[PDB]
Amino acid sequence: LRRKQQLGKIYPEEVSSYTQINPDIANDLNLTFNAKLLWPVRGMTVGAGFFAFAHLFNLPYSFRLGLFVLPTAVELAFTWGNKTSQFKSIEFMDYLLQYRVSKALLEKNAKHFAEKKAAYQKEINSSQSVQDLYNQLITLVSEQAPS
Amino acid sequence: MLDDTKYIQMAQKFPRNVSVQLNKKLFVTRTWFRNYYFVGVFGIFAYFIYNQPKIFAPFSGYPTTVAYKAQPDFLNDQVIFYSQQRQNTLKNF
Repeated sequence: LRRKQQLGKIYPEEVSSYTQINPDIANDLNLTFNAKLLWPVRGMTVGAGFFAFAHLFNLPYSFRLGLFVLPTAVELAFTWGNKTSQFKSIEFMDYLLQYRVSKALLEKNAKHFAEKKAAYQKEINSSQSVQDLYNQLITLVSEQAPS
Repeated sequence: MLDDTKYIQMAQKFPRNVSVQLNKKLFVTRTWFRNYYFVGVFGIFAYFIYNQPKIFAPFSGYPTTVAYKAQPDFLNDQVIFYSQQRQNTLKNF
């Protein structure tokens, strides 16, 4: 609740990025955050499969209803109560909080770094980050330098 | 005591070469009826037993968690994430 209070609303665009680290993060968020109604699609289609077999070698409609409720109930049991999805969503919310904090600083200082950005991009053809390129320079000077 | 002379004679002398074949339809009908009361009712009970501690005590099933620290990359308009591994604990109670 506190972590989600910090992040007022989570947008679908920002979710997909965390699929780089953990897929099915949208599934975890749905399992933990009451975004929508999790209709048991898998259980309903399994029960329909039982309904097809129960309609071939005819079983009573009582058995049809029971074997329709059973897989839906199984999916509901395996869906709700999943508290590991809550930990996955805690990790995602920490990641998204940090991403939003950093992105907020990007817009504040976008005006200031506009002049340097042009020269840096035009004379350094590399999509690698400065935080990553500089550490390569640090270790390169550490290993092979006149010292 | 007891008078089980008939039953003792039955135990001593029984047919070793007598058998009756089973009707497979009725056999599988009985077995599937047993499975229906096994699966439904007893899986309700077994899932309650198995998942109640997993609902009211999740921290024991997720021992290790990750924590992120992000920094801007202004020139390329990127975000750089550093990760740390922590013990998933009861934070702030």
